[PDB]
Amino acid sequence: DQICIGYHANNSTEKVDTILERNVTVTHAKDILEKTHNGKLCKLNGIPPLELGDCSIAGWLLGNPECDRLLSVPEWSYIMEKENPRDGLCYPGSFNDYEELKHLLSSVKHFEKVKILPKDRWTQHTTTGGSRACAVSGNPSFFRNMVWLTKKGSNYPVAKGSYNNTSGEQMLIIWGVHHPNDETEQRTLYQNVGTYVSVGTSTLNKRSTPDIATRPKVNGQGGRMEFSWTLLDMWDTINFESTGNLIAPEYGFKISKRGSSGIMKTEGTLENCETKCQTPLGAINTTLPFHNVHPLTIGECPKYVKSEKLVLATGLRNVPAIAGFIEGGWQGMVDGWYGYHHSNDQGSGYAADKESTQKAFDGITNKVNSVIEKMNTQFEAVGKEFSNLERRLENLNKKMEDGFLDVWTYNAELLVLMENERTLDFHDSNVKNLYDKVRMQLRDNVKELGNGCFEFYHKCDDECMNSVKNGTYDYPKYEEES
Amino acid sequence: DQICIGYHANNSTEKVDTILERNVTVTHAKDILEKTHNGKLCKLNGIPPLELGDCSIAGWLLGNPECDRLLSVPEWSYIMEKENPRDGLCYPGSFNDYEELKHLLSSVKHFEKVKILPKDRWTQHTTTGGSRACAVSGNPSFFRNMVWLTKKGSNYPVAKGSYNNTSGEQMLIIWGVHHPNDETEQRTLYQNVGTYVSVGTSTLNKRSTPDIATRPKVNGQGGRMEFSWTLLDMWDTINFESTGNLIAPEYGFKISKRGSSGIMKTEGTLENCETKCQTPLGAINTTLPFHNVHPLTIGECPKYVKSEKLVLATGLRNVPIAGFIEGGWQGMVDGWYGYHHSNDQGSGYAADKESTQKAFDGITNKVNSVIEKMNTQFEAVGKEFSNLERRLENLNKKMEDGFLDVWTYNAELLVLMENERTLDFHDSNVKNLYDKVRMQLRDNVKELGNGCFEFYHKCDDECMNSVKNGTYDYPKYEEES
Amino acid sequence: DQICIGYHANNSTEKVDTILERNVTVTHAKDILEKTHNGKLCKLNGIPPLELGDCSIAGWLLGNPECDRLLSVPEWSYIMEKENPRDGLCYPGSFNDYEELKHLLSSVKHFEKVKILPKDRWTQHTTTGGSRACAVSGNPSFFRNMVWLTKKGSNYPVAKGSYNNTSGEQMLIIWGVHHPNDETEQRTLYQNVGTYVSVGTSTLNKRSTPDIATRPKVNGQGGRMEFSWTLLDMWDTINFESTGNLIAPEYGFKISKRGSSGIMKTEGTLENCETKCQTPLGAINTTLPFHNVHPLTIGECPKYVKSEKLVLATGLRNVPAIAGFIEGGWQGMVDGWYGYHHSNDQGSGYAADKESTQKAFDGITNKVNSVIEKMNTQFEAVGKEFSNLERRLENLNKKMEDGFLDVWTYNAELLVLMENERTLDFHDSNVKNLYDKVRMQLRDNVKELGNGCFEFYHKCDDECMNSVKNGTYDYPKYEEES
Amino acid sequence: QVQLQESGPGLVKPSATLSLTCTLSGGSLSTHYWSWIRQPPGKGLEYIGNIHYSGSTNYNPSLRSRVTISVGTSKNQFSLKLTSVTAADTAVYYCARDAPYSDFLSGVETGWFDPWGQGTLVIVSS
Amino acid sequence: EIVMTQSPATLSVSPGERATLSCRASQSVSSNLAWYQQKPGQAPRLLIYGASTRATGIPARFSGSGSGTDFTLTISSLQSEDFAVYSCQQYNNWPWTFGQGTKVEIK
Ligand SMILES: *[C@@H]1O[C@H](CO[C@@H]2O[C@@H](C)[C@@H](O)[C@@H](O)[C@@H]2O)[C@@H](O[C@@H]2O[C@H](CO)[C@@H](O)[C@H](O)[C@H]2NC(C)=O)[C@H](O)[C@H]1NC(C)=O
Ligand SMILES: *[C@@H]1O[C@H](CO[C@@H]2O[C@@H](C)[C@@H](O)[C@@H](O)[C@@H]2O)[C@@H](O[C@@H]2O[C@H](CO)[C@@H](O)[C@H](O)[C@H]2NC(C)=O)[C@H](O)[C@H]1NC(C)=O
Ligand SMILES: *[C@@H]1O[C@H](CO[C@@H]2O[C@@H](C)[C@@H](O)[C@@H](O)[C@@H]2O)[C@@H](O[C@@H]2O[C@H](CO)[C@@H](O)[C@H](O)[C@H]2NC(C)=O)[C@H](O)[C@H]1NC(C)=O
Ligand SMILES: *[C@@H]1O[C@H](CO)[C@@H](O)[C@H](O)[C@H]1NC(C)=O
Ligand SMILES: *[C@@H]1O[C@H](CO)[C@@H](O)[C@H](O)[C@H]1NC(C)=O
Ligand SMILES: *[C@@H]1O[C@H](CO)[C@@H](O)[C@H](O)[C@H]1NC(C)=O
Ligand SMILES: *[C@@H]1O[C@H](CO)[C@@H](O)[C@H](O)[C@H]1NC(C)=O
Ligand SMILES: *[C@@H]1O[C@H](CO)[C@@H](O)[C@H](O)[C@H]1NC(C)=O
Ligand SMILES: *[C@@H]1O[C@H](CO)[C@@H](O)[C@H](O)[C@H]1NC(C)=O
Ligand SMILES: *[C@@H]1O[C@H](CO)[C@@H](O)[C@H](O)[C@H]1NC(C)=O
Ligand SMILES: *[C@@H]1O[C@H](CO)[C@@H](O)[C@H](O)[C@H]1NC(C)=O
Ligand SMILES: *[C@@H]1O[C@H](CO)[C@@H](O)[C@H](O)[C@H]1NC(C)=O
Ligand SMILES: *[C@@H]1O[C@H](CO)[C@@H](O)[C@H](O)[C@H]1NC(C)=O
Repeated sequence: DQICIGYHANNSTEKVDTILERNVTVTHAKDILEKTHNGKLCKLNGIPPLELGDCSIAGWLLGNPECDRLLSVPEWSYIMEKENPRDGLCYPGSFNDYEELKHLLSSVKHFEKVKILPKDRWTQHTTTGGSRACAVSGNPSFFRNMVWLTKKGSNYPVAKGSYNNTSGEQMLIIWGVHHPNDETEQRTLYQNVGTYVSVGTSTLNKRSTPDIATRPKVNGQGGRMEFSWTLLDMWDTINFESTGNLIAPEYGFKISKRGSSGIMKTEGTLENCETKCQTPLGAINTTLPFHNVHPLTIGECPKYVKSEKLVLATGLRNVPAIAGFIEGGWQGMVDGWYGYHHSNDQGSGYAADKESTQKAFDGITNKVNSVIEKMNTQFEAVGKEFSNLERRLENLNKKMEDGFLDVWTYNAELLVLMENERTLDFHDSNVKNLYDKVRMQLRDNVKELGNGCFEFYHKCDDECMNSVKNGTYDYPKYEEES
Repeated sequence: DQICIGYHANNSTEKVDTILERNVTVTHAKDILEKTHNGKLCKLNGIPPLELGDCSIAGWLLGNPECDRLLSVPEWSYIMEKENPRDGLCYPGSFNDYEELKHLLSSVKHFEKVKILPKDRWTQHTTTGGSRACAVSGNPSFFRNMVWLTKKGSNYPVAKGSYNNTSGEQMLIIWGVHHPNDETEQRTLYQNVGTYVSVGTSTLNKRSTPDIATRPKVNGQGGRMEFSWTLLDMWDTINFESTGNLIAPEYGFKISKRGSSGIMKTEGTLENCETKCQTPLGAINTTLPFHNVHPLTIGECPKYVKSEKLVLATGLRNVPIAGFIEGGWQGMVDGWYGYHHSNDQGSGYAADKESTQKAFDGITNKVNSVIEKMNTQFEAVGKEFSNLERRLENLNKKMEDGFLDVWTYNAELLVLMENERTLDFHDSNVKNLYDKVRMQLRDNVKELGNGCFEFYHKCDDECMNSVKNGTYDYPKYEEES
Repeated sequence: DQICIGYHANNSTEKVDTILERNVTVTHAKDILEKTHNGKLCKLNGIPPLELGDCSIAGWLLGNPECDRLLSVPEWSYIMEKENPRDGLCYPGSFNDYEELKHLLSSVKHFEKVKILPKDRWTQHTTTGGSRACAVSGNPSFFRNMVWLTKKGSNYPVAKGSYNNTSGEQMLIIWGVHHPNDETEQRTLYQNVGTYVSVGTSTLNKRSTPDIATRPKVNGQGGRMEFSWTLLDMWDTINFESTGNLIAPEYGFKISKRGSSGIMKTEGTLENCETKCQTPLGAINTTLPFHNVHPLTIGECPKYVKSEKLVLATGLRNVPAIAGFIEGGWQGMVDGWYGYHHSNDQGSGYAADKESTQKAFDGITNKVNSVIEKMNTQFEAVGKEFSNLERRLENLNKKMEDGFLDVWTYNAELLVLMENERTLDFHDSNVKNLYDKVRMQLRDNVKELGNGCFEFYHKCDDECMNSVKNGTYDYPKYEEES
Repeated sequence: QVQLQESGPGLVKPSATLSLTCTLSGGSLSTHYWSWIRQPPGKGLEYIGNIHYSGSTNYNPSLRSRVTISVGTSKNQFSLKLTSVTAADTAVYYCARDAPYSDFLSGVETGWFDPWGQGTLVIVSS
Repeated sequence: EIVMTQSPATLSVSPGERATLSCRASQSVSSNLAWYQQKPGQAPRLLIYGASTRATGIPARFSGSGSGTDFTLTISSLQSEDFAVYSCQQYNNWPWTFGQGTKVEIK
């Protein structure tokens, strides 16, 4: 008697925006923006972070006596540095090219501490000096990986030593220069005043002299230590020479892994969980192309965007029996998106048009996958350190990141809105196409009712309805009863 | 008798491009690119700029005698620095980390000049030196915020002084070193030759010695003064010590505001107009997402693009007893889509208000999506680089050009893609009325092939004002055929 | 009797991707990604490159004796520097601001070597020094554009000289300082030990003292030469003063062209071909908006993308007689994309609907040109040099370039997929529009057959069908035979 | 501050080894260098040498062949071993702490002794 | 070594009077000289170090100066508690050395 063409509706409250419309309820939707992390600092790729606790990188490498827990450090996946750490240069001072060193340590992971210039090789020098500022259990002490060479007997013979890098890999060497508060200190500790410190390799040629001056006291000391560093290439030799004010390394650091990592600023601790993408706020476990958790993320991560939601429609407008697509609302049809409602002598009921639904389905699936699969995910560390004398460079870096963030956010927002507009138009087109696909086959044997349904002039039984539904209706056989 | 479905046309000459078509005339359009500024340098957010006139930043802060008008400066919204200024380091010299200082002064606005080391504290020294290079009315002079310490009597006692920053905020301190042309000059001014200047704080440890050498004369002098600066953190102390060649600050500068600003390069003056966005060519007053006035703009501004026009169609193609098939209903001024009826009571045009309003709201939302999704933020944009930082300047340029090409390309294609969809949208909407109506009229009408329906049944004003409302009572008209 | 509306199909395997569908086979397509270079290093814009052979920039400008072939270099379009060249600083040393100099030389092209301080002006000095390190045919030698000033007889009078830049353009001046391995060497060569070198201009104020120290030997020598450079602005004067250890320039370099160029790293040679765009792998001759050959390209080039294929559909789905657009496949119609197939008493055959095809054609042409013509092509060199102490900056630069590459690749991939989806949807719409354009005119004088064809009730000959094809069917005259 | 007390036999043979200890009270060795000083009757003081907690030592060049200074494990004691006593070694032996450079720096040479102890007189005889 | 010679062997300076003691080095000791006060029955006490720097716990009546080879110790007004043997120490060489001791006694 009658066959209608219509579409699926359900109880969904999911909403999407489109270019032309806002707050459109749809039957199905896909959220492509990750919003939730787990609140924990996790092992990255199964490898724990280097937890410095209250130590800075300089404190760690020099051997600040309060960083003893870091004297032997296992391979790390990232470094967790507390912002504004306490244990750094206990004996007040400064560290040259510190930001470059922190950057160097990013692509490092494990390194081996190697003794290069054993403390007891320094005969004819006093190697027992220390300071209350670095005291351990009351007793004055010093950086543990460094030797403070001072006068012995009544002399300071030229201090010399060298090291040939036969360790198997490029090595990090740190040394420094003492800068006394006054002349009395300079003479008491080194005998001579007109001193210098000279260090070099096949590429390094650095010579400096102490700057004796009154300075504000820091940690009780009016003096300062200046530290610097180089990388000694494999098979090269580093020479040291001094007539005073030299703080020699005892140890160097052989880089062992040279992998890809970074330094995270965080006050937390390791929670013994695992991730592939770690932000300072917690780990992100997601397969989505975008996230909005935190920009300073270390790992293989989704793009960070400023958006709050990015939701693709995948379904039909959710528009809540004897009418077709014109009115919508077939909540009684749960077989597929597009279909038929037939009524005849044997009975009535809903059926999906499986060919139409599957094609529409595959189309939507491919569209969603294009949006997601075309996004390029790479390992990144993001954060960079700058000194207070590098503000133009720091700002350039910030501007670059803000620039890319606005580009990606804008594109994510419009890609979603433009695609949702096409998705809903696509589905409206597909139901209309069944209406006409069928109308063109039924031709003059039916009456168009104006509501998305066709009335048969001839009697149409369940075998007839099956024939109409899969497109095999035999027009000539039914040119009767009119 | 007859009802037609058609659409609005008018006398518009506005044109748009689409992805498939070029120079398409439309009934309505919106220009989303701002092209006009006012030609003036305006107060920004009600606050005037600092007008340096012919002074450089160094001239201003050191106290070049020709910059007296800048000794006391009220709060400013931006700095107008003339490119290639005249009044700078009158006594020839150089200024270290000058680009970093200019950058620092961007996020500053007002600051207070504070006396830190009063000239008269320098007893046992001569504080009355000067040079013809900085002369005022012939008389030799010097930078007004600086003290040139030279020999007194026959001695140069070690010069010392210090300052504890108890001013209430982080302070800028500038000092320098004199570099003689020769030894005679060094002895005449400082007695000793083996001199040094030492300056420091809890973070600064700077020591240098004069470099005595013959140099080409600049502004008549073969000597040079080297200036440098630091920021003294709140509650820290800066110490100065010298055995000669020290030019001590008398004053330091307390930062007062630390707001968002920038330095503009311009030869103009303040015209006392007001803006929210200022380019070197004039102020921009607009609500549009893009502009093409100038890339070095200070303020909360539209994105700068290289495009010449960005125009969105909002309307229908303007294409001047037939329907949408022929178009041209210039006689219908009620809405975008509508009806034309003719019967025995009368004839005339009417809009389909339901269809027109929905299309209208759609277009409005589309336009707002394009505009509202653009992120507008305050920027200073310009940066200074030294002649030894060419690679960094070039990197900075590349970054800016890169983003500009990305935004221009996207603006151009977003407009073309949207205009193609807009026009397709309107064509779809008028066709949808044709079928919405065809489907309720069904067999009681004849399609004429030109977007009109002829009724078999006589159809009067009440009938026409039923079909137009989507309520044609089909079963009552099944007659007269 | 019958007229059908349908479309073109052919023998084609061109495939495109769309947002909804992958591998649609189309009747026509355009590849907009350039994948092939010619394998050669070409003259750029008709001007040969500067082939340095095994020389470095420092070796070239200083006059390394093994770079004699470069003492009279003609104008170049780009510089070809071998990566890791050998003919560098023969006498071991360092070159300050070397990366800045290499950058400076990018926007230079030709320069003239100008004698500034002739070797024989240095009376009262020995100008015949040299070293086995730079030896030519055994005999000790030195950098040819430099003068090593050493003790004459028993004295080293203060060495002085100057040059006023009256050459006509900004000049590059190189000079250096010798750093002895020990004090014996210092006295043997310069008599005095407490020496300095002082150089200056109206903007340059530099003084430096020798650093005497034991160093690892390089090329047999424990000594080092440190070179530095400045640009002497036109009409300024550079003064030199030394009490020892000065290596004076004999020659300066006058910049002659100052055009845009760059430095390419390559082991190849000039092949005597010509291009407008050159990569290290070969030259690129193309008009397409994107290429995927190499990112370090010098010239006016397409955007580099990470994609493998960017192909726009221009044609119809290629979908291989008595049916219309419903079935498709009119391989017998080669007149245009859209058209008619008619059969009547006089004859039968295919014809294009020229009005419809030309409009669709122009539309597709404009679409393709929009995608290509809106891309901004500018001269670029891309590559930059960084020192080993500038890793944060080198990485910032890399990151910037990678960032832009991901943006352009992503946009290229989606622009192509969105446009291909619209292209095919466009063609389907246009064919249907003929179907309805015709249906609406024929009205009741035809039977719609449901397969994209109409059957006339009235006999319709080869003048009637032409009237239909014209859109001028005179409906009222055919109201008969039904 | 600390007090130092010398202890040991007051009688040594003419061919012998002399051995004296020094005990600290009110403190411990604490990174400082500790010294022994001798005063033969009728003579001025003679410096013998010192020792750091770590075992580093400095001896008067004239007595190197006969002198050992050691600490042990109590961390508040140190001792002097003088070999080949010829009785020219009759003297008052004193222990002392080398003055520290400053409250902040230690473990460095100074050369003046601030805390001294009464001393013990050792007679070498038979 | 550096011989430190004191003179006179004894002073007879009476209570209330200024007492001046001298020390002369065979080699320059710069400013690296200390003075000690020794009494029968007790440990020597440090009075001065660094030629002129007073040791703590020492009254202002004690002062001294000198450089190179020529040094003195001065008691501005001698009290009964100051009758002691005083000595100088050299610490600008190795070994460190001491003078023979100058006794202050009452006339
Ligand atoms: C620094 O050491 C390298 C390496 O020395 C060799 O390998 C060590 C592990 C150890 O076994 C040494 O005894 C070996 O000699 C020196 O480089 C070698 O130099 C010799 C002599 O010219 C040469 O024959 C070898 O092939 C070189 N080996 C390598 C790996 O380069 C280097 O000379 C030493 N540097 C200095 C300043 O002494
Ligand atoms: C530099 O000055 C600060 C501040 O000193 C106080 O505030 C001044 C305005 C004035 O009223 C002074 O007399 C005050 O003492 C010094 O920091 C203070 O140090 C004292 C210990 O001496 C401490 O109790 C206070 O809390 C500190 N105040 C603050 C704000 O931190 C600082 O030590 C001085 N630096 C130098 C080198 O002198
Ligand atoms: C450096 O040389 C310039 C140029 O000198 C002139 O041009 C030369 C090619 C040659 O022909 C000279 O004899 C000429 O005098 C000097 O600049 C000129 O200085 C005079 C003042 O003495 C001035 O009147 C001219 O206008 C200047 N010309 C230009 C082009 O600026 C400059 O002074 C010389 N520098 C030194 C330190 O001597
Ligand atoms: C929506 O329907 C689903 C499945 O039909 C059911 O599980 C769920 O409880 C329903 N929710 C609402 C809000 O109706
Ligand atoms: C869409 O819904 C949100 C609440 O979920 C509301 O805040 C917003 O204003 C709505 N927007 C429109 C255009 O109605
Ligand atoms: C992410 O979540 C899935 C469950 O959806 C879980 O199987 C997987 O282990 C999680 N990943 C990590 C790193 O914990
Ligand atoms: C399609 O429907 C007809 C009628 O029921 C049926 O005979 C046929 O098997 C179905 N599928 C096809 C096309 O084989
Ligand atoms: C169109 O007509 C209006 C009056 O209705 C007039 O104001 C306007 O300027 C005219 N526009 C054009 C382009 O002629
Ligand atoms: C569009 O109009 C502009 C301005 O008159 C003209 O320069 C351009 O060539 C025109 N383009 C086309 C395709 O007609
Ligand atoms: C900017 O334009 C608006 C009208 O759109 C006007 O009301 C406002 O006063 C203008 N502001 C300035 C500074 O010109
Ligand atoms: C396709 O057919 C044309 C003739 O119409 C012929 O020129 C061309 O080579 C053929 N291409 C293929 C792949 O067979
Ligand atoms: C598209 O064709 C290519 C080439 O034959 C093939 O590798 C790819 O898997 C195909 N795509 C899909 C979805 O099958
Ligand atoms: C580039 O290709 C064109 C054909 O499109 C050809 O005529 C020209 O000679 C080619 N140029 C080079 C340098 O290969």
